[PDB]
Amino acid sequence: GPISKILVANRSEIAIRVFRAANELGIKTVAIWAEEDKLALHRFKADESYQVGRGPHLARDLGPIESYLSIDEVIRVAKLSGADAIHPGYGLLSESPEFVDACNKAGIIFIGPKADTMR
Amino acid sequence: IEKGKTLVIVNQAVSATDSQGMVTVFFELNGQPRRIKVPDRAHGAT
Ligand SMILES: [Cl-]
Repeated sequence: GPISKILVANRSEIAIRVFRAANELGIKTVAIWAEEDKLALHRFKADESYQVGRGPHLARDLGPIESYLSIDEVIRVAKLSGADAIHPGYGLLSESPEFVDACNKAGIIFIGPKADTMR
Repeated sequence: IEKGKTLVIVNQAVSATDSQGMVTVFFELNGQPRRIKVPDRAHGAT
């Protein structure tokens, strides 16, 4: 099944960069945003977008950056949105093998190299 | 507005009603100011 919806597990310029590529290729896009980024540009730049880091499913509010660093939150969003692939951009969870493994686990294409490659 | 299209809306202020009997509500929508004008039916205005 060719890649049909990408979630971009990032913010700012690089989220926006990836949204452009996917969109030019005919691929739908999902953004995530923490509460502190509820007014950020990048979140209005995707086909649809969802909040990470607060709500019923969490013991406490996640911090502004911590919300983007949560593996469970990204995965939870890829499922809720029905994304088939995730772009980590740069920084954040882009060099996490625990993150790569989580994506494998849920059958979501990690747009990056294999977990063994990151170790 | 839809799954995955979240508006943030702040009621900044509400004006005294004017003559012609209009009230303007000053909102912020996703950070941006927006004024909306509504009749003040409560209080007799068309
Ligand atoms: Cl934080």
